[PDB]
Amino acid sequence: MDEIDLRILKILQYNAKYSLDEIAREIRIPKSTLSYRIKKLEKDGVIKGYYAYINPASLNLDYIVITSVKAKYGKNAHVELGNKLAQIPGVWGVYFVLGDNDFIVMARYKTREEFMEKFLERVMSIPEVERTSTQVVVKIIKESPNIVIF
Amino acid sequence: MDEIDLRILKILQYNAKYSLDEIAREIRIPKSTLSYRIKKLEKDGVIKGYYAYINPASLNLDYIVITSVKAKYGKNAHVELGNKLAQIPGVWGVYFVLGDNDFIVMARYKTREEFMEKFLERVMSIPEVERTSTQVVVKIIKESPNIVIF
Amino acid sequence: MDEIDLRILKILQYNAKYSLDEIAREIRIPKSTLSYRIKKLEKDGVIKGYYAYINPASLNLDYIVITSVKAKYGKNAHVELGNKLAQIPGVWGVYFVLGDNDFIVMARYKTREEFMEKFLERVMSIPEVERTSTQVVVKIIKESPNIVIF
Amino acid sequence: MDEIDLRILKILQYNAKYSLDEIAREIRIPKSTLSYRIKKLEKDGVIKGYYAYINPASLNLDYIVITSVKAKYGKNAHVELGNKLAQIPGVWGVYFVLGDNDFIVMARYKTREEFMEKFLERVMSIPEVERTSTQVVVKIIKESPNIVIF
Amino acid sequence: MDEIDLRILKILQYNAKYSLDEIAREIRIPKSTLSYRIKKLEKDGVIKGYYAYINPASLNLDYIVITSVKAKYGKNAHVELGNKLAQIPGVWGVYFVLGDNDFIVMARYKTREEFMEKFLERVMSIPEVERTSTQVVVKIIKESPNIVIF
Amino acid sequence: MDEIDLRILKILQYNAKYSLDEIAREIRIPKSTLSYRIKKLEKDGVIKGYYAYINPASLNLDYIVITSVKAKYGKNAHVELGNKLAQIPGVWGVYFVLGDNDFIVMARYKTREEFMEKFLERVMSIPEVERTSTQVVVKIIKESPNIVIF
Amino acid sequence: MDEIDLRILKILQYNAKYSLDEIAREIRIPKSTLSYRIKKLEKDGVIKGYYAYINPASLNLDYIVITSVKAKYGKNAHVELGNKLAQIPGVWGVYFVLGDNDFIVMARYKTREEFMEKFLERVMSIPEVERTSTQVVVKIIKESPNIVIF
Amino acid sequence: MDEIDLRILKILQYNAKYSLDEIAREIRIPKSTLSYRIKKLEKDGVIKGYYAYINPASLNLDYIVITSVKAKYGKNAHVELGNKLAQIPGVWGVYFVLGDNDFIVMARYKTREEFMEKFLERVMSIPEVERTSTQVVVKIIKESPNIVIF
Ligand SMILES: [Mg+2]
Ligand SMILES: [Mg+2]
Ligand SMILES: [Mg+2]
Ligand SMILES: [Mg+2]
Repeated sequence: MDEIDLRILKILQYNAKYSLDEIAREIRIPKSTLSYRIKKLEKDGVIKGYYAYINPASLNLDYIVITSVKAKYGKNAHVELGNKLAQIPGVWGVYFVLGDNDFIVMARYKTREEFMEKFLERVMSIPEVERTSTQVVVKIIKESPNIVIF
Repeated sequence: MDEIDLRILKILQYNAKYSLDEIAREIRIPKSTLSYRIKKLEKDGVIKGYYAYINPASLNLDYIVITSVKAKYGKNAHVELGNKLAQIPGVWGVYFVLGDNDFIVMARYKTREEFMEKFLERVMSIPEVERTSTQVVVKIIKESPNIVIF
Repeated sequence: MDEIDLRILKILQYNAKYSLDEIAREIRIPKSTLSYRIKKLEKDGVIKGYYAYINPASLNLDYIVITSVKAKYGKNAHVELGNKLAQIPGVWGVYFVLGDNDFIVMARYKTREEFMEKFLERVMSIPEVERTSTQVVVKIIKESPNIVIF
Repeated sequence: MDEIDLRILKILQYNAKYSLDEIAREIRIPKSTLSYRIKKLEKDGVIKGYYAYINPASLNLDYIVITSVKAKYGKNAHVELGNKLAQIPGVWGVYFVLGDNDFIVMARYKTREEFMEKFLERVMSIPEVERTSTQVVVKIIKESPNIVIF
Repeated sequence: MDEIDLRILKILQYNAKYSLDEIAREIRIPKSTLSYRIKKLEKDGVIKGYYAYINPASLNLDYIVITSVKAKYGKNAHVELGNKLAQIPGVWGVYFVLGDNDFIVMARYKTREEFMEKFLERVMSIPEVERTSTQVVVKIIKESPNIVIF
Repeated sequence: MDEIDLRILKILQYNAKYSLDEIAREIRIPKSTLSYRIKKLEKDGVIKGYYAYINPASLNLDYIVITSVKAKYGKNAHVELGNKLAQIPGVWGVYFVLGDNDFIVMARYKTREEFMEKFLERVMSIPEVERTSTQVVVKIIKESPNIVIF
Repeated sequence: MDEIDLRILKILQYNAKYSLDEIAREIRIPKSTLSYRIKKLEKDGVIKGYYAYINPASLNLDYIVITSVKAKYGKNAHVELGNKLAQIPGVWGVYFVLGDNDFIVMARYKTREEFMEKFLERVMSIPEVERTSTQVVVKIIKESPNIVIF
Repeated sequence: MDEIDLRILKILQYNAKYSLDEIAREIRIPKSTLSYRIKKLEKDGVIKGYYAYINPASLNLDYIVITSVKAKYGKNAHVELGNKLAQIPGVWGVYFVLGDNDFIVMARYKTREEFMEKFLERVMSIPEVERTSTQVVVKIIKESPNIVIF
């Protein structure tokens, strides 16, 4: 990658539905070259894909939660618990962090009941789980994971 | 929205670079109709945009952090602090949650130094801030916020 | 339900021993109609009953406690523990909450000994229980659960 | 009070709409005597009133919260904060407890927004307030404060 | 007991080696009467004994500790653990408290090693023990348990 | 001090109302010598006094509390707060400890009200105080501070 | 040891590569005497050795961590866990402390991965371990354990 | 640096008082070359110095402490507090960490009093300090910061 690729990516991360023309003109380079670089970035895995950004409100996902999960210590209980958490419906993010030395899970649901049935009830039955602490998101001030180039 | 829109969205949330043909054939409907519904979903704000999914590794974003921030109580200190947190470079997510009754901030940086200079040092100077607790993400088991329809 | 029912309920939640006359006159509607609406609200479950409000002081209930209870994780240990907590004498409220992700139990007793014997000693023997934290209420600034319409 | 009064109260705490006849017959005493004792209990403040028990679901009170509030130390800041908490719409219970040495507040709302606007936003502006921690009740296993005689 | 007994006790709690004469004269009552009341207080268990107040410094008890102990929940594990804690050499106080819902243990030793060997090492082996948290007293501002009448 | 003094002290710490005869005979030494050693221990401050051991139950001291107090940092705020805590009626023990790095206060009262009025309300007004956490002692398994020689 | 030895040690703790001449002249004593005292301090174990002070940056040790570890209670689980922690590569310090009543572990690694593989993953498998909390050192303001004489 | 330098450093980190001969023979290289490489490592700052390893016991440093310090947020209060902590006598280590987002301070003293006077009392007066939590090290299982190459 070079400065050029950065400028292309900075644009694609915001709006991928621009035209080579539009982008070529903005970056000041040959359209065929731009098209080449983009194809390259994809082949190399810099660009992994293109997604439709959907507003969760539209889907009535009003019950947003962030849950911390403490794994019971023991052989591979941490690796196992991670993947189990990742496959739960509504869960879009799973991270193992240092400090609390546990898992942080980001999930979304339409309602409390949906949350209870699909997430909570299920997590409280998993073996490797010691404790969980759920924080109800009452306000999303910002959520733009797509912006990786500031 | 109807069941049809859901099927379209379920696909677009995964891969937006499919062709009307490909999607029309998969959903079993007229291409002109599909094209219409998609245009409608956009006009109505269900679909807010299309982004390029970039792998952060490729950008050397290796210092991933999740920080909780306690706001000092007082007139609008909470609303103010939120927006200040959202404008910090590298910060892609800001949430106000219940339980801890504070803010959860998701950010990414290339290094610790970058993290310190851009995020930490800056946050520790903000007035409305009482305390912060940073959790270093040592492993991302999953991060697919784009998947809103399970 | 309509605005009218709300006005009736707002009154009944405060004092149920008023007379149809008194209420009819206050709401400005036919007594037979009022009587009808009240009967309807009961049949529909809006109004579940009428209780005598007894001052706990009069019964010497001076040991008021609020206890948080952490359930040991495992198949249905949460559902089971809930109901066991609800059947303990003196316990009038049981809630499962998010944040602490546990149970909050409201109870009343005449003395510490009564509290120990009936509540504490009993709770500390239950299997599904991991930890409990009891907060001694030293002052009730307000307790009017009956007021549901503000 | 005597054993007799207890039996009367035990009944009235459950259902106050019984008839003297029904109660007299159950307690095995003269109706005029029963009527006397009840009048006495009221005059003495044992029985403070009669309420209609309304199901909160019927009023769409789905956002149930239990909030702990730490008061900033200083002359009468505790007494003041208590009463301010008690006058907030939706708040039906306020207790000062030992252990956490703070306030526990019980409130009900139709939605998160209502909760934010009426409760949270308001509490975060009060001077005497140091910190608050809100626990979202996701399940009421029991709530019968009216039962004071077990 | 009466006001008179209180005055006698208030004195004895401070200095028990006064003479009936000295006390009689101070309380303004017959020496034989005083002697009677004191004998009575003893027979009734108000006064359980007379002790020599020894300065711990003199015995080189420089390692003062206050330890909180969480008992593992289960049948009588709490009652058992209490008595086991009370019989440990150097331990002079054991209390079960509400809030932390555990045991608070007061002990004294000449050195850290003595503390480790006699107290810590021993407590960490007891079955019913879940966790312990030891606070090293670096300063005794006051310790006059003998003063029960202020 | 020598082994002999230890044996004398071990006895006096339990029961100070023994007679030189009784003690002399038990320790196997001349009564005049014993009397000398005891006088010496007093003059040297090993033995600071003799107290009457009074059972707090007899005085209706049923509200036993152990309170942790965090001092606000600043010039001598710690030294000042200590002495203020020590002069509060009912407070018999004050310790500054490491770990929590605060004060532990032992107090006794007849009732909750007495506790509130005399202790709590007063402590919550002191300037140097940041936070307090009160633990209600529901059971004294042991309290024998007088035993310094095990 | 005497004042003289202290002056010698104060110097050697800073720079051990000085010459007897240089030190003799600074301390104002015969070189043969100095040489004698140093040999003595070594034979007596005051001076245990001489080390090369290596800058960790030079070795790319950028992932510095401080981890607290709670041992599960049980026969010798504490002694065992200590030694297991001490033998982990990268771990240079292990302490058992009072307050948290656990272990504090100081370690260094080149990267997060190295940290995970060598330290974290390994610690999370040890039996006697209950919980761990890792604090990522983002800045070493000072690290001079070699200075024992201030 | 190369593999050779590593072998030299691995040795010097353990014992710096070996002779070029001894080291040359062990590493299998010319003494003049070894001498060159060592001089180079010093000039480049890999090797910053040579210290005498002194046993703290010998100096009666029996009061070992590890203190966490929370800085009050505000312009440069963190940078300032760090350096103030580093200049306190007995303090050999100061680290700013993530998780607790504070400072960890390692210090040594002969006694509790020395600890109080030199460290604690002094730290509790510093402005930028919010809270401190001291952990008394009762056992050093290992302390070999000099070993940077495992
Ligand atoms: Mg996207
Ligand atoms: Mg009622
Ligand atoms: Mg005594
Ligand atoms: Mg060294």
